[PDB]
Amino acid sequence: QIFSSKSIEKVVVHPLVLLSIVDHYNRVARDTKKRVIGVLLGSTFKGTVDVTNSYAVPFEEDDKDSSIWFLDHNYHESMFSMFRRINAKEHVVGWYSTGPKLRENDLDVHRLFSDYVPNPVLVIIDVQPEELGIPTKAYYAVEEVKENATQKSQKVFVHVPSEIAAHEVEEIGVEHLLRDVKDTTISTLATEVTGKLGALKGLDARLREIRSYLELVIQEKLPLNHEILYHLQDVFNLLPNLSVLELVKAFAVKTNDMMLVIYLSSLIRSVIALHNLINNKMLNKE
Amino acid sequence: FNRPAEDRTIPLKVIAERTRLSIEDVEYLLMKSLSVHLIEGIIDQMEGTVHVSWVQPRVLGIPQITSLRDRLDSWLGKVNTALLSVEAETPDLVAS
Amino acid sequence: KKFAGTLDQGAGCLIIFDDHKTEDIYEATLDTISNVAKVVDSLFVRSAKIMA
Amino acid sequence: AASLFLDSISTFTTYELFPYDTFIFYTVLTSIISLDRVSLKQKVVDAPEILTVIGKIPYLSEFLNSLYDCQYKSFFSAFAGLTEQIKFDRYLHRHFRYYMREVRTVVYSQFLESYKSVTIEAMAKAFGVTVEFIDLELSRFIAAGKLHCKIDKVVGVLETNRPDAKNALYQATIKQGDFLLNRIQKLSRVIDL
Amino acid sequence: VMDAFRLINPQTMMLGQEPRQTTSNLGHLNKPSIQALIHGLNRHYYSIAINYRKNELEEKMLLNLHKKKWNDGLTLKKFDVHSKTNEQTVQEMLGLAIKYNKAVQEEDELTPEKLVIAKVGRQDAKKHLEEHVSNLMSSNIIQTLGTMLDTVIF
Amino acid sequence: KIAFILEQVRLCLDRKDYIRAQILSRKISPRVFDIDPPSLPELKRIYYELMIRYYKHHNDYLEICRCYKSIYEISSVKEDPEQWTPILRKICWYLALAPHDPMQSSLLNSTLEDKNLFEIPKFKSLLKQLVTMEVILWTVLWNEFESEFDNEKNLLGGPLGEKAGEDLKQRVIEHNILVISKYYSRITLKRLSDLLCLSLQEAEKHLSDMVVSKALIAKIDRPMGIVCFQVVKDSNDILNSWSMNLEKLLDLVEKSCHQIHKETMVHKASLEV
Repeated sequence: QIFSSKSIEKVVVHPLVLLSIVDHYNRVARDTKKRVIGVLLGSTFKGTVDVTNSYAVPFEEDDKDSSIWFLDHNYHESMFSMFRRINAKEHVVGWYSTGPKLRENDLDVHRLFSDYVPNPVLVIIDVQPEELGIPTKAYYAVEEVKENATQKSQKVFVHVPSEIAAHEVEEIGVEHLLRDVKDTTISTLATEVTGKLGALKGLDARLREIRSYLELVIQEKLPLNHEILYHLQDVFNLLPNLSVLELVKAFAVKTNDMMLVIYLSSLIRSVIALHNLINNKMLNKE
Repeated sequence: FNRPAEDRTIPLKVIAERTRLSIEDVEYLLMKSLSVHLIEGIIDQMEGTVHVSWVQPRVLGIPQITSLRDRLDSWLGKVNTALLSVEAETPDLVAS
Repeated sequence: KKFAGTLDQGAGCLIIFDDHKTEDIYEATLDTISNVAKVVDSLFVRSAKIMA
Repeated sequence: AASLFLDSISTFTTYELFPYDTFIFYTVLTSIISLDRVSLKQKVVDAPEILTVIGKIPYLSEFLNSLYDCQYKSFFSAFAGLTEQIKFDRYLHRHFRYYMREVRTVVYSQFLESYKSVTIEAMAKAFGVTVEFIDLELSRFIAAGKLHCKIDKVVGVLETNRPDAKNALYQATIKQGDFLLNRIQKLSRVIDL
Repeated sequence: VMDAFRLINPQTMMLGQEPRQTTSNLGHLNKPSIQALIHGLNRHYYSIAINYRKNELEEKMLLNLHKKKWNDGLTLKKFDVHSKTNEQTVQEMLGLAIKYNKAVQEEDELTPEKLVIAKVGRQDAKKHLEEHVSNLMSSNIIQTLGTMLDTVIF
Repeated sequence: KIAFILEQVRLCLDRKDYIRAQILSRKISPRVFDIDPPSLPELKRIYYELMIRYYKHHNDYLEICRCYKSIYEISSVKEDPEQWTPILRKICWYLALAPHDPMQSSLLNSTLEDKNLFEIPKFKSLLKQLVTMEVILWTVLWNEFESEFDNEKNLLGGPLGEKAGEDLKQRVIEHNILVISKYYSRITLKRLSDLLCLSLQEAEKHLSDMVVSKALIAKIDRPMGIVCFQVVKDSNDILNSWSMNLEKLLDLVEKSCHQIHKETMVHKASLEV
């Protein structure tokens, strides 16, 4: 009964936020490897963080001393007041980071920021995404009490699902921006086959990465957090036997049924297409 | 734990010899360690076999890491042959 | 032909053996047969038209 | 044919069919093929209609009820009478050979579905005489792909099985799928030159 | 729907002079709104042609927005529900087929296309047939891909 | 009004006119007592006390169990042990005396959660032994609780009933058999007769009723003495589980999927100092 702080179930990240963050990175870090930081504004409902608006909050971090990081609260609270005046519905929800990876001082940023929100969310956005997927990864700090006595309670960032949805107005603007590229005529299969194939490129590469890390453990360079190795062993344990015989007949039956339904569909399309071809011959002769 | 997940059926006899313990009492122990939420599974008396849906995940070392190395290389090869089959099938079919 | 059941000649062996599986497939074949019959109807009619 | 069975139950006697008993008997020869015995309990309601009309018929009353009363041996005796009458009758004489071979296979499998396996020398003295007559007849129907059982020969027994309604239901689909594609492929060659 | 406007100096208007000099035809590309023509366009003010400056990184992130989760192709439909949808759609194809057979048969030599557009058999048996076969094929065959690419890789 | 109709149902029960007693007791909607202001909490007390007697005639161990909770929920009873002490004890049996039911299963769950049942550890074992999916050998449980059962003959409410000992004998059978089916799919009737401490015919009979009662789906092969507890799965029933397993495997790896780079992300940062 101690965890009275509503756990953050999911975070919804909308385009305007990403566009603002990208423009911030460009203006502040087009030609430097410095990261740009800011504050996330919105409303939290039923464990879901609606990240509606965000604004630039200038950031420095010494290229020599990562522990040192120039961000200040004057403009922060000034903008809280000013934006809340503009839109009283919104309130601060988190602080965003523009980069591929976390840094240790992200923890102290989260600590300082939680004074403004009891449950703040850290969102890492890769301004130059190379991977095929959502460019946002959500985090919230959890005080994990390790079973080892010699270490004090350490705050560890725990991943939360992050999703991208666009309001009707944002959806309208996005399509208006994406007409020169986007595809709506794709028959659903092309999309689904592409997604499955991309997923296969994902899982097999993930297995290869685990294998690389296992060879690493063999050499004796990197150990592993008991929990994640536990998870890999769990995945292997839940492996169903693909050589299950009655299960094989189950495959055969479903395959026959589905493919003969497809056979129905092909027959009916034959009917209609031949009908229309004959009508075309009629219209051509007349 | 020693057995893979593909052979979570085990005769009650082998359980007895490993446990040196009687058929009735082996079954007693099985239903007890299935009841405590320690395990989840089914047991078939006709042939006297135990279908456990009971598998755990922890406690292993460098040798199991190398074994998973071999297994991951194997499944990388399997994915490779699947992808190569797809890529060899595509040219005659996407060019239409 | 009520509830399933069928004892052996004298060995006591019921032959009740069945499953419940309404199949899209049979209705599907009926659809195809009717539609193809009407396709042939249209073909013959419009062929009569071309020869005219 | 069985459709107009109830239709004849309610119709009338025209110049063509002045004898109601004759129209009544006609609606019975097609019913014993078209419907099974839950519908033959519907046909026993038709047999209360027969106590009304086929009660004047000693032949057809004995012929229909012998299938229902499981009087298997006397069933063939009047079946020989009807099939001979079916030959000399108009409009059944195009298909009199198709009738009895469907009535044989309906009289066989009704008895055989009533056991996992009965010996082949029991059906002589109770169902129809001639052991080797039963032998050559059951051999040509299992080979015809119907009458789901499997006969043994030298331990002198007939064994049945039970298949699902999947393989046999798949069989009639692949006939019609080939037949309709035979129709449309031949059509599309004829039109457009 | 957005537009930009700036005012036309009333002194220039009273002089009868054209408020601006046009060396380029871009300003006339967009036909003005007859409302604006009612609301004083080109008498008190004028429109300004609008274009959009777009950064390439903004376009990459914008494209990323509509990218579905790569796992969504993995989320296979429950076999029972999928089969029931197949069943229902097959029965719908039966109904549309019989309706369409009547429609093709009832069609007379003087078939009125205008009347058919206003009212056709079951809305339009052909169109529903086509859409239903398309959706049925798509659903069945995507389920196909899903189940079996899982079979290979899992 | 309520007191008068309560005297009425009391007299009807004394006359053994149970049908009229039910027809009248249905009139009193329990909501009238729950209206915040013999007095109501005492009128409360007798109300269920009468129905317990009425239901006690019908062997409705299920409903009788709910009666005592409401007697239990009396603040005055809750406050002083001398009343909630025996009544919770009585609650322990009626839950056990009630047959296996979904509402019965849930009320056990609520009953275990109570702070009070901790003070009654020995009977807490029962409600745990029946909640926890333990196959209970009858002898080990009964021998201890023959004495505690007999003691209830002297407590408020009268004896639990002569038939209760034999009727309780079923719930452990019902309790174990549910565990059996869940941990046994195909059990030898011999071994079931063994594991049910009963004969083959009784062991089979306790099963035959349960498929008759729909309490479990199973099939006995007396010619083989084989009890198969598994519903005949259609290929789709087989498959539905299969892809469901994989969809988890896909999700499982997809959880291990992101779990691996993150450590690469966290670890490589630790190597940057």
